[PDB]
Amino acid sequence: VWVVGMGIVMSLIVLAIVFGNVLVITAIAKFERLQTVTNYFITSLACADLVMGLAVVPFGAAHILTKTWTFGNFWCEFWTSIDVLCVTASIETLCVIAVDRYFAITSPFKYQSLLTKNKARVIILMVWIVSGLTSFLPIQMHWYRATHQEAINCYAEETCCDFFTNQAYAIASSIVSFYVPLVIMVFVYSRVFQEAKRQLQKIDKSEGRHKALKTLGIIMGTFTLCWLPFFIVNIVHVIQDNLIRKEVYILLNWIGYVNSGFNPLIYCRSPDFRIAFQELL
Amino acid sequence: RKLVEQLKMEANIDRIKVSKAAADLMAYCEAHAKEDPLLTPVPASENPFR
Amino acid sequence: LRQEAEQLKNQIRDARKACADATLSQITNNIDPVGRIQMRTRRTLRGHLAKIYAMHWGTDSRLLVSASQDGKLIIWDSYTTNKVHAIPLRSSWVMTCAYAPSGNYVACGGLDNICSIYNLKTREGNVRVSRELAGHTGYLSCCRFLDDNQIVTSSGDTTCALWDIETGQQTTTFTGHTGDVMSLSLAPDTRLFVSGACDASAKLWDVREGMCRQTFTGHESDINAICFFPNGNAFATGSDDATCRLFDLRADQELMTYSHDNIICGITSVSFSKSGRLLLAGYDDFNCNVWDALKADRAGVLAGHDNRVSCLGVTDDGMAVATGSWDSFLKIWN
Amino acid sequence: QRNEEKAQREANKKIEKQLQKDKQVYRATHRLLLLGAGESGKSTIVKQMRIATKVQDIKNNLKEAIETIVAAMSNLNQFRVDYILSVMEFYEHAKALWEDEGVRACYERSNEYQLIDCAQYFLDKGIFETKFQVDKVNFHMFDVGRDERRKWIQCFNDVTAIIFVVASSSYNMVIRTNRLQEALNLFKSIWNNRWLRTISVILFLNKQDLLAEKVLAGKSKIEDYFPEFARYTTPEDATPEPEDPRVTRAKYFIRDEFLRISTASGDGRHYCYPHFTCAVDTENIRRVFNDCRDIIQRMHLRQYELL
Ligand SMILES: CN[C@@H]1CCc2c(ccc(O)c2O)[C@H]1O
Repeated sequence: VWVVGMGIVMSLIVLAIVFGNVLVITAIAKFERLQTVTNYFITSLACADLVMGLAVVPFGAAHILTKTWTFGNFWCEFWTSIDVLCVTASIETLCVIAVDRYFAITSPFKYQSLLTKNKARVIILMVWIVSGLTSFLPIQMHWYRATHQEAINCYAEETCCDFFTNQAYAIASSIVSFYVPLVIMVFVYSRVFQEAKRQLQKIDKSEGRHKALKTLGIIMGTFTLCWLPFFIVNIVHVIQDNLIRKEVYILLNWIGYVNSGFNPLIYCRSPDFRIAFQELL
Repeated sequence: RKLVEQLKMEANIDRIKVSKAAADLMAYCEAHAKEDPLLTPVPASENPFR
Repeated sequence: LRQEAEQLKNQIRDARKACADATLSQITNNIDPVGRIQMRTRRTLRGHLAKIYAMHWGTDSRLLVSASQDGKLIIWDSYTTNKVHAIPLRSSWVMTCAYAPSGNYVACGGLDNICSIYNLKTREGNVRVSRELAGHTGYLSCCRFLDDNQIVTSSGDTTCALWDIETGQQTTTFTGHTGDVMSLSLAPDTRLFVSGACDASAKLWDVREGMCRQTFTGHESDINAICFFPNGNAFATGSDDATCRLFDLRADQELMTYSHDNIICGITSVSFSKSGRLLLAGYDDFNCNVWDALKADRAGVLAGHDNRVSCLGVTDDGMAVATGSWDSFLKIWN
Repeated sequence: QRNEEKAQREANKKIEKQLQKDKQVYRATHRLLLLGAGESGKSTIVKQMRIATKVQDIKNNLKEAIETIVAAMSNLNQFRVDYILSVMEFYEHAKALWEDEGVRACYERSNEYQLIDCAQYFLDKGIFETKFQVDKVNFHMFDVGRDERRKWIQCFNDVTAIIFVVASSSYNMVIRTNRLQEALNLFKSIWNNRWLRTISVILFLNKQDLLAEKVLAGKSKIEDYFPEFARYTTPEDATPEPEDPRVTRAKYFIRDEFLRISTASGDGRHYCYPHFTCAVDTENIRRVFNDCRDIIQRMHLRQYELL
């Protein structure tokens, strides 16, 4: 009976993520006013989150509930490839949004000339292409698959499939997906918070008669608490194969997945998005 | 001075009954009601836009 | 001194009261209502830089012209969404625009206290200034074209004037209004025109005489637009306060007041339909209402813009109405 | 008939190609509206930021000032005054004027009649657009001025900031409300405007040296015109220069008088940048750039919910 509750919860999570991503994408596309240079990044993020939630979350739920992958090996190959592609695209889109905020805040005059609709499309295409090259290309060509004897049988077997990868690919993939973006956004948001503190100090001095800390804390803590455990265990299992258990791996993978569902709430709190949401419904 | 002259000039002007003006206005509106694409739905083929 | 003027004003008010016999709503109570009117954006026209104030449908109903702070006045073909001409502006500000009945010239006026007339149709397809009008102290509120040679302008110096472009001088000047005039409209017969001003007073002028034949001061706040009934014997104004009013030229007083409890914003432009049944009024509440001229009710709501609408115009053919807002998105609505 | 469609498509393509560069240029530059009051000295700031027939114009301004002095005398060398009153050679006649004790007192008694300050000092002895670039950033400033209705103010909703030039030394003036309190009312009206919902103000307090000159002398008491100054005391924070404490207290009281309405009326997207500008200070150009950078930065902080 415990399986039924978990399946219901997974279905509810998938439905919520799909609904949130669809609402964000529709709000971005329908209204011309909402369409802005910084909102093309939000559109790309919404598309990636919708693709992930529609494709891999239901398939992962089916795999965990049934405990057997009824589809073919090539289909599971494509599923893993699209999963890693969507995850990398989402995290890199958060990093690009952080970079855009840094350019908007640190150098206010340079932001208007630097960021353009053509430039936004170019950078979005570049980030999607680099996510593809980092994730999808090695999966199809079969580089990642485990060299050790363990799980070679299940890679050969069509009934069941679990992620067992070479230690080489795991480090680079995790790095490019999470760790480089983590450092980039941490430095960016540290500088942004420093600028906010400076502005607050100046306005307090001039008037003579914090809020940004909470917003930055949310924007960082949500991402960190959602994803960092999964990528740290990704680093550590290839080192010490006996360190973890499979259930821990799956639980942290799904808690990382949930970030895509939470993210529309975090990144679409602007008044224009609220107006679009209440206009659509 | 100038305002006095202007008001004296505009003081003595003939006035028609408001009922007559309303009747003429509504008669014009009803007479030219048919030839108005906004008042009655425009034919799809006749509409230049769509 | 002023006692005679006050007595004459009181006598004029008493005469207007005596001229009243029955209200317009009482007469029109028998007529059937127009009903719910649904309109949608058949064509949206984008590509403009900044907020706009002005628009004037061409007599051919094909060409449309709009102007913004971008320093460019650009002519738009309504049917095929093509920007036929893009005319840069010497002054960065334009508060009005006009289209010649012949369509040869296009007029633009701005805050630079100088109105400019552009020759849209030239050999080799080059648009250049034909004459720039002489200084009217203050921003040119509105400009219209009686013919290809004469332009009637309004400005912040509380004076309206009609100018001959060949001479470039003031053929006649209409003076005597307290406040800054902000809008005007020319009658279809072109012999008469009225001017809406900031002094809460709208008065009719005679082109040949040069004297204000009648003065209407029904409104309480500054009025921002005025348009003629298609019959030519009545005109309606939009004011800063929510009320809009329709005046009868022969009855000399205010016929009907257009107002609703919910609306509290200002009114920017007022334009009549071809038949005159629907009084299309813009609003500062980011939308516009297609209000019925006779029954004085809301026929339908009409909201398409994020910013406040800034200009309206019903084509002479009557096919559809265009509206311009500050979001630079000038949308034509049928 | 397709040839006309192709021609219109090509024309639209050319127009869009030009309009792309036009939009880039428009977004590159920033707009500032200068709402400097009459006789506030906005010309000095504009000249400082920017940095014969003009001599004839200065002579005409001196003649106008002499006529204003004669009118003030009426509101209270005889043939020379009649020549000038009649004027409404001459140079020598003008030199004869202002030599009498009464005209010198009228110059001293400037409260009755408004006179040009720049011309008066030398006497004893139309929209304007300016383009100035700072740090490779396109700044492009405007002057709109004199209508009480001020309908053109609602037009300026795209400018980055409104420079409000006012002379703090104008407290002593009397007109029918002193010009300083009239400028306070105008600043309040600009601040409490529905259309100016996202507009900041960068005001300058000119004639601060002349303000000190008036404050040192006891001819006009601050409390006589502004009673609240008597109870007012210097705030704990201060920016002293080299100036006597009384001058600093008066200047800070004027700054607080401007700042009170601005701080009370609006929170967020509505900030005030008081600068004490001297007559010959040439750093005002950099101050405007810093204030504009701070305004854009604070607008971006207000966006994204950081605040
Ligand atoms: C088992 N599911 C996959 C396995 C590997 C992987 C994931 C996410 C991001 C990555 O960069 C990865 O390499 C997980 O979603």
